[PDB]
Amino acid sequence: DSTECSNLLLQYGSFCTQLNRALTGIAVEQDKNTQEVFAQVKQIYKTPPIKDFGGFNFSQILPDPSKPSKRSPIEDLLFNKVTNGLTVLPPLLTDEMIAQYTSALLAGTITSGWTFGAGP
Amino acid sequence: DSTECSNLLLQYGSFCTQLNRALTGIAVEQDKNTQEVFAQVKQIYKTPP
Amino acid sequence: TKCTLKSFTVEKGIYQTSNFRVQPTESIVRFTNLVKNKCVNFNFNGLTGTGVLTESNKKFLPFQQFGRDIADTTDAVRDPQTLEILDITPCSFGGVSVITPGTNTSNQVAVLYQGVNCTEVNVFQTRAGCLIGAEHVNNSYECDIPIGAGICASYQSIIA
Amino acid sequence: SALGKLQDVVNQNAQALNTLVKQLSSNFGAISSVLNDILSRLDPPEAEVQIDRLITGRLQSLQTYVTQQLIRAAEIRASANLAATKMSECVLGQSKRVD
Amino acid sequence: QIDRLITGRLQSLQTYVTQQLIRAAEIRASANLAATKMSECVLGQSKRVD
Amino acid sequence: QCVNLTTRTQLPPAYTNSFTRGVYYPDKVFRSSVLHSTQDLFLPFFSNVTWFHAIHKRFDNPVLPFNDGVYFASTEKSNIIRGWIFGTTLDSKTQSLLIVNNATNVVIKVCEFQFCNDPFLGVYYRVYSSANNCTFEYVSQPFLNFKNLREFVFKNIDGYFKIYSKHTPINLVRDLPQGFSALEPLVDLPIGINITRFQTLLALHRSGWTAGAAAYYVGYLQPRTFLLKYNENGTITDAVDCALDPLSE
Amino acid sequence: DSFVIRGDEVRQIAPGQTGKIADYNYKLPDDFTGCVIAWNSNNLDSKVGGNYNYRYRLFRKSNLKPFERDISTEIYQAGSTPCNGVAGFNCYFPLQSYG
Ligand SMILES: *[C@@H]1O[C@H](CO)[C@@H](O[C@@H]2O[C@H](CO)[C@@H](O)[C@H](O)[C@H]2NC(C)=O)[C@H](O)[C@H]1NC(C)=O
Ligand SMILES: *[C@@H]1O[C@H](CO)[C@@H](O[C@@H]2O[C@H](CO)[C@@H](O)[C@H](O)[C@H]2NC(C)=O)[C@H](O)[C@H]1NC(C)=O
Ligand SMILES: *[C@@H]1O[C@H](CO)[C@@H](O)[C@H](O)[C@H]1NC(C)=O
Ligand SMILES: *[C@@H]1O[C@H](CO)[C@@H](O)[C@H](O)[C@H]1NC(C)=O
Ligand SMILES: *[C@@H]1O[C@H](CO)[C@@H](O)[C@H](O)[C@H]1NC(C)=O
Ligand SMILES: *[C@@H]1O[C@H](CO)[C@@H](O)[C@H](O)[C@H]1NC(C)=O
Ligand SMILES: *[C@@H]1O[C@H](CO)[C@@H](O)[C@H](O)[C@H]1NC(C)=O
Repeated sequence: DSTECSNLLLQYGSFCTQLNRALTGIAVEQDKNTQEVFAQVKQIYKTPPIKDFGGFNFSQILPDPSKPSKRSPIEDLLFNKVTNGLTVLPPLLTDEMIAQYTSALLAGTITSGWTFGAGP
Repeated sequence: DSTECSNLLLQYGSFCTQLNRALTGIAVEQDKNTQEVFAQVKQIYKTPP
Repeated sequence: TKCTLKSFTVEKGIYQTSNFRVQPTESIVRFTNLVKNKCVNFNFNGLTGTGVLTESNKKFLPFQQFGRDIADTTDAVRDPQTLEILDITPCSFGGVSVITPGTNTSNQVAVLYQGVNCTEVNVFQTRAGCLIGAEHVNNSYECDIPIGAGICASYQSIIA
Repeated sequence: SALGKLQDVVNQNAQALNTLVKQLSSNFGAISSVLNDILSRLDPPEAEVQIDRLITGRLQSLQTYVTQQLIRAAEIRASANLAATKMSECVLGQSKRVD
Repeated sequence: QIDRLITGRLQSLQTYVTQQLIRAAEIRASANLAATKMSECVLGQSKRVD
Repeated sequence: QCVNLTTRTQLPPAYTNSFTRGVYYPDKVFRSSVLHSTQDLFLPFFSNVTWFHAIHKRFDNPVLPFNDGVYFASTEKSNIIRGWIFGTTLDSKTQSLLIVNNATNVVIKVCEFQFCNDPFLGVYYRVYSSANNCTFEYVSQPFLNFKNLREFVFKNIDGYFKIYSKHTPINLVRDLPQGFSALEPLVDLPIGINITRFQTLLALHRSGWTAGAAAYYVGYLQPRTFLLKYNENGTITDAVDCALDPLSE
Repeated sequence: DSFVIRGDEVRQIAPGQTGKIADYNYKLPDDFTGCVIAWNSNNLDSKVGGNYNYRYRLFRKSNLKPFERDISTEIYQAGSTPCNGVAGFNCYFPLQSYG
């Protein structure tokens, strides 16, 4: 909050603008990275209520209805196992929506094979 | 080996620790690169005589 | 936004233009009366700063006067007049971002105060911050202007 | 150590933020690391010099932080591009690419 | 005098470390490509053109 | 009044291990559940500390160089140790510091005292002869099988005299117990004087004279780095000496 | 800017100086450009009986701005007691003459 310091800082020009712009580019790049990785389907697919897949069990990777976070047991374990002018911007996609995207991808690859990635 | 220089250098903080950490990261990264490229088999195969 | 971008025409998007500061209201010197729960300039035994002084549940040992976190910033302090512990929360600084469509389309804007609660500044509270000037709707559309934490803004007035 | 790759990224970001905070406690050759102490103990002709030393030290610290953040951002972008490729080729189809 | 020498040498060392980090990123990209070629050309037959 | 004590028994001084004792709080700052690395005058871990006895005929009151700081450990019962002698030349030419604890209070004085060659007190069931120019007087509240363990750290930094102390209830018979106890800061004195030598003050028991059973230890403070652990409640529960062994490094 | 001062006060006609005529008579800015010219005038601006025509501001409440002139002949309050425009105990004229 020192006004004399800011008056002396104005002598150095637009360094602050360059630092803010570089950090802004990194911040939008993170959202673009998440968008490229997880948002590869524009249809939110769901598995059928009856899990008759010819003996194949996907309960550890399908979302758990008992959990409020709607995550898979594997995803729940993964989320549990990872632990002055500064601000942290939130990510554009929340963890619930990333989990929803993974659920849609899992439902597509279970019910439809590789057909959903190439068309209907 | 100048102790006055090091005493003045301590006023600048952890710049030296940052540079050493970056160089150590590069140094372990080179070994990781060689490990990734060449150590793709866990069995040492041998040609017949 | 035109001043920040150095242009008279603004493309559709969100642009961080300014930095919201909670201005200090009073000066509290304790060696005057003590004022709590407000962003004030505190001067405790020669240690000065600006912050919100709230009640603390941290029990200091009797020889200790100030408190520091992991990052060596003073976040707890003892009043010298009355031996009580006060937490020093930093004032609610934030980034002021302007959400607008193209100036070819409209001149309506919305203001996002990042990481600032709406009681400390068409007013909607997001996890990204307080959004003023956008009408929150229950319908879901594709993201046009990203706000954050799953919130997006679009022009149809400005909706979030 | 199964999830060490994500933990390294989290630790590096937290450690960079902590280092950027701890650089404020360094005087960089000035009489004090606190601007208020310099402004209260000295007249503006010499306080200007001490504040200038603090400004150049803190600006160098911030430039160092932004530069290393950009390098880490390039690394994370490469990893994310690889992850998007694996999402397209391993999840959305069957890949003939070995390993 | 030592303050001038320290800031000059620190700037030189920071410049060297930054260039080394950028070159290390380039070499890491080349090594990732080489590992991909080792997996897909040596350990298998690749249908990828060129 | 001065009295020569001529009934002592000659014995070499003893030595023992410091273990992980001598740690004190470097500042007045609360820290919670965090590890803090600090560079200060600290006592080295597992160091060779000089051991002096008071038993009957042993009466150990020599004058020792202060160096950069003094760690005083006391395995004490019945309060024989009462104070300390601080100065440079210990005569009326210079100015000396006196710390005494009599039956009522503790007195801290910075004056030009004439110290005796053998200064002591006495309890029935004599430390100076003159005081010329006083500049600072401070009267305070009393600080105080071997039952009590008294740890003290004395430092002379920027004309400030820091006294750190800790009282510990022990039941060990002879040597220092092995454990961890961080020393709280007790009192900072604005003395602004040069101190290079010190001497312990004991109390006689009269029924000639008899020395009560006490034992004390002198350690020397060296500039080094400690890694201190602060718990949730803010007390130092463990420490690491960064220059002891490569593991702690 | 022309004036007459003492011999020891010529160091105070400079940017960034702390002094008496610097604060209450003539202040130069920190970013001052120009030249200060000083020469001895004992042969002209002095009298054997005492030349009292040159006066300086002994008392003022606050320091001047750069290039600020104060010619107000109002009384100064040097104590807790108000002066009400009248000299007395702790009430002094601000302008005193050089001997
Ligand atoms: C699919 O797999 C799950 C998990 O392995 C099976 O759920 C287990 O069922 C047995 C007996 O039915 C229980 O003893 C376990 O405690 C269950 N484990 C969990 C994690 O719930 C499930 O039976 C399998 N089959 C189907 C059709 O869902
Ligand atoms: C106790 O013993 C000491 C040392 O033997 C005495 O100190 C000496 O006193 C004589 C008396 O004139 C001096 O000439 C010496 O210079 C002193 N020596 C030192 C090293 O200072 C002391 O006087 C004795 N106490 C009494 C009461 O006689
Ligand atoms: C302590 O020092 C004495 C001599 O001063 C020596 O004989 C003894 O072995 C030392 N003890 C240790 C544990 O080093
Ligand atoms: C202890 O010393 C103080 C000052 O030297 C004195 O006032 C007090 O009476 C003494 N008490 C006893 C019991 O000797
Ligand atoms: C110190 O004491 C001596 C003897 O009483 C005296 O002559 C001298 O003036 C004193 N010094 C000061 C500074 O008072
Ligand atoms: C302090 O005393 C010692 C021993 O008498 C001496 O060597 C040193 O120069 C003194 N220091 C000062 C500042 O007087
Ligand atoms: C801290 O204090 C609490 C009392 O509120 C106590 O229950 C707890 O055991 C203490 N913890 C330690 C490590 O001393």
